[PDB]
Amino acid sequence: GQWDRLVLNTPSFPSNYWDKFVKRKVLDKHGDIFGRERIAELLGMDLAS
Amino acid sequence: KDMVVMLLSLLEGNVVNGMIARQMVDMLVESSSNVEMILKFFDMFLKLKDIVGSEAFQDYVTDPRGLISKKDFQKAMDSQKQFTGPEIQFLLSCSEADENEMINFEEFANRFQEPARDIGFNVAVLLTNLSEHVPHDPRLRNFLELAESILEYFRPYLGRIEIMGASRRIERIYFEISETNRAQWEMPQVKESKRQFIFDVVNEGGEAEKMELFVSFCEDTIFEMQIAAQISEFWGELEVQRVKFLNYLSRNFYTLRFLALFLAFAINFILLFYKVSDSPPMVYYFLEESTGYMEPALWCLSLLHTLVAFLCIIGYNCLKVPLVIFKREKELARKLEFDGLYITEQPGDDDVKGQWDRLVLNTPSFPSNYWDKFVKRKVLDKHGDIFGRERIAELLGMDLASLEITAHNERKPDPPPGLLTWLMSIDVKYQIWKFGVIFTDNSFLYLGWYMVMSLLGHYNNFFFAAHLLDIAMGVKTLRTILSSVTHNGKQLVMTVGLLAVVVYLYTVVAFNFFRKFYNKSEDEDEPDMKCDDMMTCYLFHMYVGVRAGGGIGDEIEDPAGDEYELYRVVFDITFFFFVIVILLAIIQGLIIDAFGELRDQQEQVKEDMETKCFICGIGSDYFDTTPHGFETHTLEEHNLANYMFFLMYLINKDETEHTGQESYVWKMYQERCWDFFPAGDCFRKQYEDQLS
Amino acid sequence: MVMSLLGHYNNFFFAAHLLDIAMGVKTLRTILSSVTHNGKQLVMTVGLLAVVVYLYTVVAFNFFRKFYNKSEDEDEPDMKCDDMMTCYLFHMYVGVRAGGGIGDEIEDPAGDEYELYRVVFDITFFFFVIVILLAIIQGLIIDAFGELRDQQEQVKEDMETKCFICGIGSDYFDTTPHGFETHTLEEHNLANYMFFLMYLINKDETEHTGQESYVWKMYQERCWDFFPAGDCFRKQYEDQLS
Ligand SMILES: Nc1ncnc2c1ncn2[C@@H]1O[C@H](COP(=O)(O)OP(=O)(O)OP(=O)(O)O)[C@@H](O)[C@H]1O
Ligand SMILES: Nc1ncnc2c1ncn2[C@@H]1O[C@H](COP(=O)(O)OP(=O)(O)OP(=O)(O)O)[C@@H](O)[C@H]1O
Ligand SMILES: Cn1c(=O)c2c(ncn2C)n(C)c1=O
Ligand SMILES: [Zn+2]
Ligand SMILES: [Zn+2]
Repeated sequence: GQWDRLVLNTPSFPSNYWDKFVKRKVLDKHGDIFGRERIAELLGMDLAS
Repeated sequence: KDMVVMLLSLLEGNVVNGMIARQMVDMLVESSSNVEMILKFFDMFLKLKDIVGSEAFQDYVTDPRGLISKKDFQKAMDSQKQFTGPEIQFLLSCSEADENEMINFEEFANRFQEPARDIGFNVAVLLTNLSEHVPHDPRLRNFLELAESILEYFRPYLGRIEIMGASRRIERIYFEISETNRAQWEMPQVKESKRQFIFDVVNEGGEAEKMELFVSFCEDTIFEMQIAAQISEFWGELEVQRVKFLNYLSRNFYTLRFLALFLAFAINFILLFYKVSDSPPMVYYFLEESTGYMEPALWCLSLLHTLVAFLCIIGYNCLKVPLVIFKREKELARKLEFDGLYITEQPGDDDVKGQWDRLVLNTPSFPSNYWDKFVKRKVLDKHGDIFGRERIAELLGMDLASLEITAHNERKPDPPPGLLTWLMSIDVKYQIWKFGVIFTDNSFLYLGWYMVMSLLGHYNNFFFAAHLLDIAMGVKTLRTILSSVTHNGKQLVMTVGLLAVVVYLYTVVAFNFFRKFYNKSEDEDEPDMKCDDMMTCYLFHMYVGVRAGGGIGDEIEDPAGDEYELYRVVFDITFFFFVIVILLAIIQGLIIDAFGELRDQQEQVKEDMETKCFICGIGSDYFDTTPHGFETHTLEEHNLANYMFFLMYLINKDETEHTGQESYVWKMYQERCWDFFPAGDCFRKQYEDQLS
Repeated sequence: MVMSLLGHYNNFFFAAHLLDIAMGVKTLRTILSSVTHNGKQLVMTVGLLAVVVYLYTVVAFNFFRKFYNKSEDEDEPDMKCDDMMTCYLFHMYVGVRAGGGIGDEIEDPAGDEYELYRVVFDITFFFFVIVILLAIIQGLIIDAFGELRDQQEQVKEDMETKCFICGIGSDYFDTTPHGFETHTLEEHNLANYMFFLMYLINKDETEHTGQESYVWKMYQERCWDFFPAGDCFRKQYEDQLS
C-alpha cells in the first residue's frame, strides 16, 4: 500500500486497466465526505480542466 | 422505549405471517407520517455525528475555540450533499447557539447521543422482527429503507439467536450485544481459546454441555482480563502499587516469557566462549575473548534472567491459575450437586483428584472463584432429606443456625485494619488445597522447573543450557513437530523395549556358541573377551551392534574359514534385518504416521466446520439452496458467538426484566437442561412453506 | 542474467545456470514443491537439531572430555573438546554425520569409571539425533508428497461432483441420462460466462437487451447475484419441464 501511494498522484495511473475514469469516480463518491479539493490533490487531477 | 418493548412483547411467539405482526404492519402504515418523523430524527443525528467527525467539517471550522458560526455550519451542511434544506434549518434551530451565533459542534453532536440509543435499538429490533416474520410485504420495507441508517448503526450490537421455545417451535430472539462484550470477545486470547475449543469438541465430546462450559469459562476469562487491564485504564498505598505491579505482569506475561527466551540465547551465546586449562587465568574454566566484559555481561544476564523467571511465575499465578481453580471448583460443585460424588457415591479410591478435593469441602471459602456462592446451600436442600441435614452440614462445614440467621437481618462489623488480620484470616485448608492444585498443574510445574534451573545456573552457569529447551514450548512449529513424537510416544517406548528383548536373545545365542568371535583386542598378550560375561556381552550388543550400520557382523571378527561360518552368516544377516532394518523402520514409521494423523485431524475438524452448522447439526447442502444461505445461517442465525453474548446478556439483565423467552432460557440454564439449543432444526425449516 | 554476465569473469558461474532445470520442467517443480511445502518445519527441525547437539556439547565439555583426543601420536594431542566452540563444531560436524553417532568418533569408554554414563550418552545421542530427528525431516518430506497428491485429487473430485457455478451436486443432474455433462458444458459452462462478458463489452450499450443490460449494470456496480447459486433451470421449472 505504501509503495502504491506514489502512483496515485500521477496523471497516467490507469495505464493498463480498463477504467480510465477511476479517479473521476473516486471523486464523485468520496468528495462530499472528504472534500473535493483534497481528493483532487490526492489523485493529482485538476477540477477545472 | 417502553411502548416498543410492549409492541415487541405482543409479537412474541408469533409465527411467520401471523395475525399480530400483520396488524402492527397495518399500524405502521396508518402511522406513516409519525414513524417517518421518528426514523428521520434518528437518521439526522446519527449522520450528524459522522459529519462532525468528517475532515471537510474540520477544514470548514475557523475559530480555535472549537466553535463554528451558524452560517459556516450551514454551508458545511450544504457542501456535504447529505441533508436537505429544511432539515439543515432544523439542525440550526436545535443548535445551542450563543448570541454571537457560535455553535459547539461536539456538544451539539453528542447531546442526543446517549438518550436515543436504547430507543433506537428497540426500533431496530421491532423493524427487524416484523421484517423476518412478515417477509413478503410491500409496505414495511419502505420503513426499512428509511431506517437503513439506524439498522446499520445498531447492526453490530443487535444479536439474534434461535431457540426451541416451549411451544415446540423454533423462535428467534433479538437482544443487545454491548460494545465492551463484543470488543472483549474479539480479543486475540479469546479467539485462540475459541479455536482450541472447536478443535477439542469436533475431535470428540458432548456438544451442548461442552459449549456451555466453554461459555462460562470464557466469561471468567473476560473478568480476569478486564481486572488485569483495569490499572492501564503505610500499607494502603503499597497495596495499591502492588496491585498495579501484579496487573502489569499479568497483562504482558507473554512478553516476559519471550524476553526470558531471548536471555537464554544471549547467555548460551556467551557460554560458547569457554576454555578449560590447567593454568589459572584441578583445572579452571574461564572465558576467552578480546573485549574483557564478556564476563560482567554474563553476570548481569544471569541475575536478569533469574528475575524474569520469577516474574513469569508471578504472572502465571495472577493470569492463568484463577481459571484452573475455577475449572476445578466448577466441576466439583456439579459433581457434588447433580451427582452427589461425596454425598451418595464416594471417590473411586484410585482417583487422586476426588480424594484431594475432599479437603476443600469443609472450608468456609469453597466457592471462591466460581459464580455460585450458594452451592453448599443447594446441596443441603437437595440431599439433606436422604442423608441427614446435620451430616451434610458437617461435610460442607456450614452451620445450620447461622444459615437462617443470615436470612434474617444480619449485622457485621468491619474488621480492624491490620496486617495481622490478613495473616490470621487465611483459611489454611483451602489454601493448601489451592496450592496442591497449582503444583499439580503442568504449566506451573514447567515454570517452576524453569526457575529452579535458573537458580542452579548460579551454582554453575552451564545449567542455563537447559533453558534452551524452552524454545520447544515457545514457538508453535516446534510444538507441532514434537507433538508428532509425543503422539505415538507409547508405541515408541514399547518399540525400544522390544529392541532390548530381541538384542538380549541375540546376546543369549552369542554367549553360548559364537564367543570366540568377540575378541576386541589387537595384541595377543591382552585379550579383551567381550562376551565372557553376559552383562558385558549384552552391553556390547546393545551399544555397538545396534549403532553399527551393517549390524553386529561389522564389529565382531570374521567368520571365514570356521566350522560355524554358515551359522555366523545367518546370525549376522538376521540381526541386520530384524534390528537395523525392520525395527528402526518401525520407529520412523510411527513418526511418519504421527505426522499424517495430526494433519488428518486438522483437516478433519476444519472440513466439519465448513460442512455443518455447529449448533443446528444440519449440513451446508440444505442451507445453500438459497444464495450464500449457509454463511448467513452461520453468522446471522446460529452463531456460536451470539449464544455466548446471550448468556452475558441474561446474567447482566435484571430478573424482573427478563422477557418471556429470556426467562425460559434462564430457568433452563440454571437447571442445566440444554433443550433450548436448536438441534436438527432451524427457522428456515420450521417455516419453510410460509417463508418459501 | 547476472550469473550469465559473471560467467565471463569466470566461466564456472555458468554452472549456476543449471539450476534453471528446476524451474524449467514440470516434474522437478512438483518434486521440489514437496520440500518447499514444509520448508518452515524443515528449518525449525534443523534448528532443533542444533539446540540438542549443543546440549550434548555442554555435557561432553563438562564431564567426558578425556574421550575427545583425535590424535594418534602422544607427542601431539588434539583435544577436540578443550573449547566449547571447537567441541560444538566437532559434534555438529562429525557426530551428526556419523552413522552410529558421536560414539563412533570419540575414543572407547571400556574400562573407565564413566563407562556406563558414556554408554547412555552415546546411545541417547544415536536415538535422539540420528534416528528420530532425521526421521522427522524425512517424514516432513513424505507427508508433503501425500498432501500435494491429496490436494490434486481433492480439487479434481470436486470438479466432477459439483457444478462450478450452481454448486449443485452431480447426483441431482444425473437423474436424467448424462444430465450432469449437459448441465456442465451446455447450461452452466464457465467458458460461456466469460464469452458473455466479452460479448457485453463489445456490444453497444444502446443495443443491449433487457437481460444483457441487467447483467451489465450489475457487473459495473460489482454485484454477483445474477450468477445462479443453488438453483438451475431444471430446478426452477422441474414440474413443467418434467
Ligand atoms: N454455528 C456456527 N457458528 C460459527 N461458525 C460456524 C457455525 N457453524 C459453522 N461454522 C463455521 O465456522 C467458520 C468460521 O470459524 P472462525 O472461528 O474461523 O470464524 P472467524 O470469525 O473467521 O474466526 P477467525 O477470525 O479466527 O478466522 C465458518 O466458515 C463456518 O462455516
Ligand atoms: N460450470 C462448469 N463449467 C465447466 N466445467 C465444469 C463446471 N462444473 C463442473 N465442471 C467440470 O469440469 C470438468 C472439465 O474441466 P476441463 O477444464 O478439463 O474441461 P476441458 O475442456 O476438457 O479442459 P481440458 O481440455 O484442459 O481437459 C468436467 O468434467 C466437469 O465435470
Ligand atoms: C453470575 N453468573 C451466573 O449466575 C451464571 C453463569 N452461568 C450461568 N449462571 C446461572 N455465569 C457465568 C455467571 O457469571
Ligand atoms: Zn445453525
Ligand atoms: Zn451449473
